[PDB]
Amino acid sequence: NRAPTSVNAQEVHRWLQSFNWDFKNNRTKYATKYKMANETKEQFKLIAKEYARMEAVKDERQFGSLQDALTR
Amino acid sequence: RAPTSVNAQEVHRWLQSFNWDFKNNRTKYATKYKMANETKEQFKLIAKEYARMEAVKDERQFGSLQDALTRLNAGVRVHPKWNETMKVVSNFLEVGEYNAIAATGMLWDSAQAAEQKNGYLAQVLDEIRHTHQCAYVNYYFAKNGQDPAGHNDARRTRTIGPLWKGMKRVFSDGFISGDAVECSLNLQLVGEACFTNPLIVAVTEWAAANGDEITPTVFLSIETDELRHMANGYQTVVSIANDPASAKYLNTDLNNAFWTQQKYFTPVLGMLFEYGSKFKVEPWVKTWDRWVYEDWGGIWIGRLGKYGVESPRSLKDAKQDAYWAHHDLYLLAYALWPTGFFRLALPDQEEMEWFEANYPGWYDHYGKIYEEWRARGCEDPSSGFIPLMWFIENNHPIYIDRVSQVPFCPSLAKGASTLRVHEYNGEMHTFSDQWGERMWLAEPERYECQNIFEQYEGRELSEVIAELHGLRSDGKTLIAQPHVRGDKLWTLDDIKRLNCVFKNPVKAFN
Amino acid sequence: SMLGERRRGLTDPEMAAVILKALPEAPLDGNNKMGYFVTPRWKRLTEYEALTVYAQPNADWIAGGLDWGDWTQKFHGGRPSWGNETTELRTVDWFKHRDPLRRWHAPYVKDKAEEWRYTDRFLQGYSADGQIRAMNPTWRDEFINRYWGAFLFNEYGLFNAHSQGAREALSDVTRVSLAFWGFDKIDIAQMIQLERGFLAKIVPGFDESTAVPKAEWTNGEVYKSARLAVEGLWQEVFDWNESAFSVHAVYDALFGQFVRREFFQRLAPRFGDNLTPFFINQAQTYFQIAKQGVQDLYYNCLGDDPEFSDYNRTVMRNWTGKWLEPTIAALRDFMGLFAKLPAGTTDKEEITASLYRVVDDWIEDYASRIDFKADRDQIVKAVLAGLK
Amino acid sequence: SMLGERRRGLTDPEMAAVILKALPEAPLDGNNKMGYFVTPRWKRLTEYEALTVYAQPNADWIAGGLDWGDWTQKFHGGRPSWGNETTELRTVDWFKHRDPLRRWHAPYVKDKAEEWRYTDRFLQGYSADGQIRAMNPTWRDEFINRYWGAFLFNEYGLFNAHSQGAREALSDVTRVSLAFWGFDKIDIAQMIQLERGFLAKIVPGFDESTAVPKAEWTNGEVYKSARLAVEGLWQEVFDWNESAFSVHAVYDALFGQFVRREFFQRLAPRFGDNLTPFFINQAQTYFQIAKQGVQDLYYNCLGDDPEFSDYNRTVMRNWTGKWLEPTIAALRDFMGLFAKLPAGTTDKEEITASLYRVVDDWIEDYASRIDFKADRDQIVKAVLAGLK
Amino acid sequence: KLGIHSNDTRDAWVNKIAQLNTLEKAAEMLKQFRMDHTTPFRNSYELDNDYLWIEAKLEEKVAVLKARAFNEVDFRHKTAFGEDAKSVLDGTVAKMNAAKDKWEAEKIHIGFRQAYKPPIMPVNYFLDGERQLGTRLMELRNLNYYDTPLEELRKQRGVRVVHLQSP
Ligand SMILES: [Ca+2]
Ligand SMILES: [Ca+2]
Ligand SMILES: [Ca+2]
Ligand SMILES: [Fe+3]
Ligand SMILES: [Fe+3]
Ligand SMILES: [Xe]
Ligand SMILES: [Xe]
Ligand SMILES: [Xe]
Ligand SMILES: [Xe]
Ligand SMILES: [Xe]
Repeated sequence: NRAPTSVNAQEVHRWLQSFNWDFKNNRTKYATKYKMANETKEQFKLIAKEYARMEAVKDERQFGSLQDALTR
Repeated sequence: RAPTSVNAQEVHRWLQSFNWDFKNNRTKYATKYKMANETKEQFKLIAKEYARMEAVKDERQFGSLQDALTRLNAGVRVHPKWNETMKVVSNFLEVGEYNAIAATGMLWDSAQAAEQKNGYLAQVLDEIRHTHQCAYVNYYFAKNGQDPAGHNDARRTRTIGPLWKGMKRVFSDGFISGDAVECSLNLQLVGEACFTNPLIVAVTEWAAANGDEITPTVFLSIETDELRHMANGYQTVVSIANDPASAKYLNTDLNNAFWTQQKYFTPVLGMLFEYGSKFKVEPWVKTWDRWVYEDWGGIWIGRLGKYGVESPRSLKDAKQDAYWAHHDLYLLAYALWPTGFFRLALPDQEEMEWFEANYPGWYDHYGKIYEEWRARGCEDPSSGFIPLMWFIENNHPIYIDRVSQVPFCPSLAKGASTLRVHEYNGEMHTFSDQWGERMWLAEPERYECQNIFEQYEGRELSEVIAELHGLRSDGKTLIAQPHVRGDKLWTLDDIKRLNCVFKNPVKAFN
Repeated sequence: SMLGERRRGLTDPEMAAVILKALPEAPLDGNNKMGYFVTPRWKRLTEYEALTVYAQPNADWIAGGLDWGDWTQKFHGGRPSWGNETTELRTVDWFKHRDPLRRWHAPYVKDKAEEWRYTDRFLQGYSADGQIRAMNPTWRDEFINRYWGAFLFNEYGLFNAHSQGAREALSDVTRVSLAFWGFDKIDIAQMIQLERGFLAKIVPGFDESTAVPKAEWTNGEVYKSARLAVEGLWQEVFDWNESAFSVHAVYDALFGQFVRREFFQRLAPRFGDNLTPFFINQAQTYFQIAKQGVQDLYYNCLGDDPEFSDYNRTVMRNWTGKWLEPTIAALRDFMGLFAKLPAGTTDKEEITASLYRVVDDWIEDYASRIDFKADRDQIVKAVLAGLK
Repeated sequence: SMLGERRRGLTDPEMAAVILKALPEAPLDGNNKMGYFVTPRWKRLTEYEALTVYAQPNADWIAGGLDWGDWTQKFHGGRPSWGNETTELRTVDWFKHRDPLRRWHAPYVKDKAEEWRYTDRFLQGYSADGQIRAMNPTWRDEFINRYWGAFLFNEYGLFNAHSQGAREALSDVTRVSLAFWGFDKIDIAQMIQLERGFLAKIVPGFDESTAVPKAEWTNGEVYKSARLAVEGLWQEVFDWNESAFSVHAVYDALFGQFVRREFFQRLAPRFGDNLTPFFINQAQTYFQIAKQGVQDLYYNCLGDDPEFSDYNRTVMRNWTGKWLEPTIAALRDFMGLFAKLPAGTTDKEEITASLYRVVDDWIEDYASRIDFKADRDQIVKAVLAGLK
Repeated sequence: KLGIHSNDTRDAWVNKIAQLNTLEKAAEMLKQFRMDHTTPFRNSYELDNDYLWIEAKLEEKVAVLKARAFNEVDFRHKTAFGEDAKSVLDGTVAKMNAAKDKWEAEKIHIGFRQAYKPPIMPVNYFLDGERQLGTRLMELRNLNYYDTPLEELRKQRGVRVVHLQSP
């Protein structure tokens, strides 16, 4: 009942596809010969917060190595 | 409506007033001194800023360890003698960092000025960080090193040998058992100011010369925190400078503190450095002199003069007992090689040339002896010989200082050879210097630690090793070894066949 | 020089050659797991456990130790460095405990650091967005500066109550947890001051001096019983376990939770104050973090110890009743603050359901763990009686 | 194998000796500072500036360019890869801009990362502490689920309005600021849903589906004009500077600020809601961070440009009046929500004063920087008309 | 079998205390054990290698019985014998302040530890005593620490000098 709970990227991403709504002018501003499918899915289910978390972790190792050990 | 915030200094400016006076606001631990309640600290930190400055150091350290260093294969391309040497330096130092936590916890309970309390508290957390840092080195070398055994279980295997007991004395019990102020000196004014601060950096040096880049990555980070702990030691003498009782006890608590610390690091550090490495960095006699006599005894102790702090009275004595101290001990350490949790090596021709050049006369003594042992087969498990037998045959008993726990052999020693033996209500006690004898005579109930011979009396060597898990994963081959080569490693049976049985060397006076 | 004068064995060709030549063909032991001999609490051993368990040199005479022999140096009088004599509690092994959050130094400072940085960023936005304009002047100058500001000394007192524990704890796992609990306590104390310092910066009439909030704490009347309780838990208790247990599973769990979540966390939003809650969210997050440790230690380990289950619960229940009293005296005295509030802030019907929320939570998380027969209806009654 | 088969020049004796043999005595140039030729904005060149300024390969024919010649490949028809033709604004150098917070990629993800993790710890404590108990049911299920939720589609639209700017911005520094302004918006939209997802987990029966919020946005009366404005800001503006300026310096500065700060941030606490304000804090911190970047680009660089200051101010003044009307209309429709609230929640005076707060800040922080003559009483009057 | 951690002799004491089933009985055995095997003034060093571990097992027995015996208030203020813990402490302290020399102070402290070490006396009083007693004992000893030459000090301590060697 009062168990510590939270929400992760995938749970939120679940409803991302519905973030876009229809209106006449909802179209690309760039010239093209093709029509991109309105219901195309993406492979990885990320949200801004989580995207930042996985890239920052990679940054830590990198600069840490560069600034410390490699420099020495 | 401009962007505004608050930093640690703005909050800390009011930290001194978080404390309120009331009937039972006093320390819970025994002491002879009175820490002033308006004592201030040198660094203005609050819990949050502390955490941040420390997390930044961690990012660097761990990033290198997991990425570049692991990619270079740093945990393997190190010299064998050093891989072993780090099993000791890191785990022994770890216990020092661990008790340091309890030590500063006892100090934070002693101070009355909220600022001084906030000073010790910051060290309480730093020492916890150091315990886990030394832990990581052992952890890392076990996972990616040339020989995990030891790095992987030092916490339990270290209890087999005698070099351990002495370490507990300086970096465990010396840090937390006694008048808070006595403990403070053992830990900060002496322990850190005179030994760890210099050592930490020296270790990274020797480590680097021997191919180890792992250790310098961690110990260089640990180093960045020591200046605050030293400031704690300094502020400790300031918070009691005015108490009249100080002029009556301070100096004797410091002398006792100074002797307690050098009595173990003098012979042990030099030993690990010169015999635990291949490529040398600097003769230990030279080093010892700069650290103890010039840097500490001269400069660091000179600044506390206005607070009534005198140079240690046992200083010159320490200097005379020090010259051969570390060479004398390796003989005992190598001769008792089966009781350790690391592999030892004998000096090679280049090293012997190095020693004689740095310590004129070294060869005619230690060199001839090692060569004797080697020809008789101390490295070959089929010889049936271990140096202890040579001490017994030539009648050279090895004692254990009841106070410092340091092993000494007055019969063979080229350095100190004094020995005092006593009997008190049914128990015998052996001593190696005039200072530790006083400590016992004066505080007999403080030093009742059993030595290995007392504990292992009448016991067969191989069984003690077995009982205390002194083996490698295959439960057959020993962790410890008389050489650092890869083949012909000794097993539990190779030891059993020697049929060696520990005896209490003090009973000879019966 | 561009090449430096120091030669490193990892990069110097000559020194590296000697090093490689001395190396064995393969490692000398296949077991490359540091701490492999530690009994894992979960599926497989964790870094938390490996880096921590057994760092403390306890001998077999202190439940669970792996070393042997007496300590090498003791107190004048024979007092041991660490002993069973420092706590009334008994166990099969002091190394059983495990912070459910598995916090060793690195993760602990990483978190408190992220929080510090976000706190900084939040303040720079709040001041830029001029949100201070929406906060009631009275609640500010009066209840935040005086009453909430006084509560910092109560938190500072709990911080100090940990000192001895920081010295007597019989194991590493327990020592680290204790250390982090108290440290988080002093954190909250410095944050309550931080909020006052900030207001001094954006509100021209605000004075950051602790004089007013301290005076209320020292010679006030609302915190009087609360202060006596604090002074007792800190300086009159020498048992490190009676301290950690009483302060976390009784005093702070009841009085503390009420003053933070049922008074300030509940009423500040009604006076247009989202500032004070930003900080209370941290105190509550920390509270909920600590609870998991306290529970594992005193309930999963000691309270339900395969050998001393009864003895411990008896001692704990005893302890519970011992402090449940000065704790109820703290709460009763506190009620005198609702008479200070502007007419219409809150009625007796609310501050009754909140007290039950507090007590009921204290019962399901602490009291029933040691079977301390607590009565919800009597406690609320005893407290309410303080409403002026 | 213990050593591996790959030989690395840094550690391999043979290979390393070769390398050291070819090394020069000392560096062949002592100027070891990448970017040394970039004009510093502050005292010393910064890491932010060094790693960023001039990454865009513009030629001299695009203000501030350091290259020469046409692009190698253009669009069918001849449209350049990047060009002066994609925006009415003119400047002496497109690389002048500097994000006052000097945010390159690394610092940016670090800060959001810290926020993400503290958000998880906060939710875990809020749920474990059971604070949801004091939240009003009507406020939660009607105003948070439907109205706050619907606002996610608004923040989502402003996010998309940046899609063309990411492609057309004429400089690295502006592109990076532009990217980070839009990324902070989608973050907020997702944070709004994250809150609805959370409530679904701790409150049984609370459906997290976006169906209701979306229907409110696409068919309700409250957000009608807001949607119409967002639809046009996103898809009817092909000028990337008009898009960024109008979005951040007019629409989101008036409508956006009002909804987030004068409605939900202000009223939520009055319903025992400390959950929504938690995220709203992030949104305002982000809003205030974007403001500094927006003011530097449009006011400091473009609006005060030594050669086109007057020209640019006429253009931004033009855009302001163009979008101010739809923004006022958006506020008018929104006023209708106050009618939906419980009696005595707020009054015409609080609402009016709160409207003057947003307008005054906008006039002070934006309107006045380009000499736009805004009449505060007249704007507020036009909006109150929507009060039922 | 023989052993450092597990040995016949230690098993002989588990069964020995395993037979205890009375607080008064188990309490007396502890008080004695502490006189016969701990401290420099012990009656014998015959158990030097196992006493520390055996004592704990004994304290274990006394502790549990004292819990099932004493009622709330008592377990908090009484000793396993029935004497008022507070009385004892305050009484031992009065004596410590009433000591002519370090030799006397040292006996008070050491005796106190042998008699009222938990589970006997409540830890709260014991450690408060350990706080007051230690302070005074130290103050007397540490006063002119290096004056008394080693020959003299040996006599004072009353040690039997078995061998002296010094070049
Ligand atoms: Ca000497
Ligand atoms: Ca309408
Ligand atoms: Ca009104
Ligand atoms: Fe340290
Ligand atoms: Fe230190
Ligand atoms: Xe060491
Ligand atoms: Xe060393
Ligand atoms: Xe041995
Ligand atoms: Xe032996
Ligand atoms: Xe630790």
